[PDB]
Amino acid sequence: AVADKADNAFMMICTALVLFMTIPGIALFYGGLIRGKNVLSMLTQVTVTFALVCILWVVYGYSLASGEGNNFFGNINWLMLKNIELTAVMGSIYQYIHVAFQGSFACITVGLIVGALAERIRFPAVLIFVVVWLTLSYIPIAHMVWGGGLLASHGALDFAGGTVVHINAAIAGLVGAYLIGKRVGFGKEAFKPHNLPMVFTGTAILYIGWFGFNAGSAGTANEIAALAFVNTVVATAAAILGWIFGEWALRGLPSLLGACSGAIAGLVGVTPACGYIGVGGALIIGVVAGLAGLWGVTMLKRLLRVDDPCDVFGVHGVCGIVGCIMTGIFAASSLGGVGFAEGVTMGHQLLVQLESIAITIVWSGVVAFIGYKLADLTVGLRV
Amino acid sequence: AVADKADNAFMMICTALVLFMTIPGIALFYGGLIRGKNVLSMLTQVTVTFALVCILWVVYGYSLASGEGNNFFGNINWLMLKNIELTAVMGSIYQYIHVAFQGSFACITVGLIVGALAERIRFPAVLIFVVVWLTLSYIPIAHMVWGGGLLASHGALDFAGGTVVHINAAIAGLVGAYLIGKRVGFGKEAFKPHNLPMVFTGTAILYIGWFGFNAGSAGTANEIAALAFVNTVVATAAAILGWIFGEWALRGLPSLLGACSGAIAGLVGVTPACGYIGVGGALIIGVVAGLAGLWGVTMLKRLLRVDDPCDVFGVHGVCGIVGCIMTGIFAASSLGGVGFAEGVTMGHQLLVQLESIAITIVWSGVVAFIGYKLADLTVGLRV
Amino acid sequence: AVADKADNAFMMICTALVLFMTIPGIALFYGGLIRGKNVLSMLTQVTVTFALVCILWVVYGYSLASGEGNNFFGNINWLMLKNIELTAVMGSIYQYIHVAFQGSFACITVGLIVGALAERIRFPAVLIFVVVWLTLSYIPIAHMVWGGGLLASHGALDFAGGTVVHINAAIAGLVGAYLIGKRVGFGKEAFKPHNLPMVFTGTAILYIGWFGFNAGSAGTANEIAALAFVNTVVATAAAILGWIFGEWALRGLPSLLGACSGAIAGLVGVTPACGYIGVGGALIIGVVAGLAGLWGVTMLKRLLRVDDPCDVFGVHGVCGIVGCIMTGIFAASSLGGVGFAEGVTMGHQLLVQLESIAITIVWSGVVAFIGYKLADLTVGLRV
Repeated sequence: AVADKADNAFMMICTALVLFMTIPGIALFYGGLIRGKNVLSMLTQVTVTFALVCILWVVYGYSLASGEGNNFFGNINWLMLKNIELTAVMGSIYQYIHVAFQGSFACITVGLIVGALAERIRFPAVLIFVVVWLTLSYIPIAHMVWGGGLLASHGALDFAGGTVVHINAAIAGLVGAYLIGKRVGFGKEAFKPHNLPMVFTGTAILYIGWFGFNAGSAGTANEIAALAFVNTVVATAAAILGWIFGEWALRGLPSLLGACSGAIAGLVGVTPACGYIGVGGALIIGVVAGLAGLWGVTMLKRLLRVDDPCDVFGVHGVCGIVGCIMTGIFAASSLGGVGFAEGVTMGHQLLVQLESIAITIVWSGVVAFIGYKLADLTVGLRV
Repeated sequence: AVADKADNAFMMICTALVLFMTIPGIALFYGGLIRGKNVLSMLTQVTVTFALVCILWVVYGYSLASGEGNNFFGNINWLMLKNIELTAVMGSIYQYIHVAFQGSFACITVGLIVGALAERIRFPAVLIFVVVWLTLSYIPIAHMVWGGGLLASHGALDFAGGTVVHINAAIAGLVGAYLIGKRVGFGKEAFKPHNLPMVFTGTAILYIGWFGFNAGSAGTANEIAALAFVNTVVATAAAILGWIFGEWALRGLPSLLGACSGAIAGLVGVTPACGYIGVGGALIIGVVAGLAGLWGVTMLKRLLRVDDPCDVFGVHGVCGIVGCIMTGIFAASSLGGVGFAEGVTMGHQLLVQLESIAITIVWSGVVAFIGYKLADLTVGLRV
Repeated sequence: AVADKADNAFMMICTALVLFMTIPGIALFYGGLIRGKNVLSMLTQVTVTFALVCILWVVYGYSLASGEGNNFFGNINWLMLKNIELTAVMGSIYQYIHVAFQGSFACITVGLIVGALAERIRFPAVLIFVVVWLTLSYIPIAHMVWGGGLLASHGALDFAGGTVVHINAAIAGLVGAYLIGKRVGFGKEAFKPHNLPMVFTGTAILYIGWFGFNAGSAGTANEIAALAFVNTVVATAAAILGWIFGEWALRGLPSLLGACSGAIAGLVGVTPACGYIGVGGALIIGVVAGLAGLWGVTMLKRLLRVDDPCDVFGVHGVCGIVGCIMTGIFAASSLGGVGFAEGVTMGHQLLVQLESIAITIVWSGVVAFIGYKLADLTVGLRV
């Protein structure tokens, strides 16, 4: 087709915003959650795995994720972007922009995992994990949801990655936390308050970059991007208030960490729904995502019993799940949503949402397990 | 009408930039000005009130600020954005983008106040204040200036919010500082130098986001946005140099805080003028705003006698006032400006500018007072 | 001509991104490399010289850099932007946007120098240096490369400033480090690890802003901007891995500083090549730039023998040189590049690249020397 310069402009900036989410967004976020002694190692691992993902994406990730193929993966006709004319158009933008935008999603997904596990995993081991998990979990899932694969064929609703990014990463991260133990030093049982401003800063950057993430998923600076933008604002705000409210009634006082976690919970929750729901649905998904996130990290604390950066997966996993399910409800026009596909009823959509969640959790869990084992058996996992 | 995708793209990014100003811009700015013990509380309050404002804005703020009504407020036909088709166009962009862009302005305005007072006001009290002040001061004033209200009917020139945002917030903030006392610990009489890099970082983020703030106010990626962009660069630079020069001749040495305050002074000063003046006028308003800001904080120091985050209101108020008045002068074509409205002479424009300033100061001062009293009488103000 | 709003939108945001690179990008970058005692002074100098450059740019920098004239400089027909209608179009955007975009390049270039030397040079002395060097080195070189000057007439390939920005600044910076000594306190021989997160944050911001820097140099949100965007991602990633690999085999372990330096090396390296090469060429230039950068700082360490912010010039200079030369190779279509100009062979292009490098190094070195001497003779250099 023909590229619309406005969309090209919008999508390259949105891509920049998404990249901003990982570098330095996620890094600053986790930087404030981990003990100073491991921050440098974590930043190094986030930076290098980010670089690794960028390369793997252009080499074959894009071709296998977005190339046409079967229900689980594409092809290798676009290795190193071969056979893609610079003027090739995907949707209403130059395919090259589509490559970068999609590549940035792969980056933040990996960032979510590495940023949390970096401190407990050997450097070479994380590299092996990234290669395996990106290649066998992210790419297939990305293809299944956005590459016209399985989940897409079933009509799974996931505007910006509730499954591909959040649930996908949350599971890979939780398995990592399960397989790799971590020694909590004395006095380091709770997140250091003095470092919370960095968590806030990371949260803020993720929030800002998330607009490129959510609105950019419209693929064009149109009314759907506008809707996604507004829902992102509302859902995030709603989740902050919801989490803070739940925390207020649960602890008698709100906390900075709670407010930030709430922001993330709403961002994760609205991710799959932003372009399919109305502002009213965004507010509701936001409040629920915030309360669900609080519930989620509270449960993780019962297991870990200590503040751990991996608590982040509790928010991404739970809110990712909540948002994905809620999308199946609020996508309805009766609720101000965009509507379901042909012959689709809310009941059927919910089931498809559950299937997507189910498949993502299992697929990512298995691939991650394999990834961690391969790393362990080769160079050794735990530091 | 029909939405121009280029403008949609421009305005959603500008909205992201403005949101960036509050989260984390203003938070980092104040974070570096307040004692470490209250930073966490301040960040929490900024985050939650930001969330609160985002919600109140979509629920009724937008409808009452931009809906058509009388000279002080709009209507409630757009509660929760009801009756607004996704494809509805406002100007040359989708109305939904207009909602978010305008909502982000409400957010930074509230951020300016809360970021400075957070450390001295009870959490629940700030929430009550925000609701009251946003609803009764920001919304009406926004409607009066940008919603076709009173000030707009009189031809008040305020491109991006010299009154709606800066003077409005400056007054609400100063009243707060007047009503709510603060105990200055020993050794905490001056801003901690070690924390100045965060003030610089906050300033930098405000500066960058300010381009979306000023240029985005053009409502379109046109020559007016270009002008506003260039004037923002120039006025900011001019104010930095002006403040630094004034500080150099007043103290024998420039300071980081002075350079940052200068940047803000120029940003505030050019805010109402950016799209109506020439680059020459921007440079002049910048130098004057910088010197006026220095004068302003110097006077506040004579009253407070101690470094206080509320000194920020001195810059916003004074430079806001200076910029608003200067707009009435440099908008003239003889001075390279865009020109005055029909039958308008510089003398008449100045008077209208003064009236807008006068009305904003009194309206905001009264509403803020009421807001603080209501909060005090209900849950208690001072921590 | 007629302005394309999409391009106007793209270019104003790209300009914002480039400005973001200096404020706070470069400031945070250097902030983490210099001892806390001089950070405040450095931030102040970066902020003020940034302001100074913004002003000098609008006053005469733009007219002399982009105005039509001879092979070394333009004219003064655009002083203070006089004679430039607001609706004047340059390329496909409003000239005013072109002014700001180009002005932001001048800002980051000066930022690269001041951020590194600030701690060792007197405040008034840096101001004098900036005026002299910006006026006599940056402007002429900018005119020579982008103002249709000498290097442009010879067909020098430099998409975003390998010479104008990086080599230009690297030389001016190295001369400064050569002329101005610095006392290294005991225990301050190596960069403080505790401050590395700020270097990472600065690097991240430079990286994100660099997209506006590289892609924006296309002057339009077209396929060339898309290519530049993708190459920036790839080259940066490749350089991170290359540097990290070289560091791993050279020291047995990667470091955060190495990963960040690698990012910069790739960004600098691809700068002149991004819009002329293929993704394959970007990856190769990236790996080479990363290894070359490591080699470069390693050599500087042999001379300085201590960690010094000026080591940054080693990366910009070397990678700038490497990227400029490599552009002459990978611009070839056989290599997936865009192709050489008329009657141009790779061999001839390489020579022209070398000439541009040669001329830039000498021109900047001489002007900087003069600048530092004038400053020294007038107010004194070293603090």
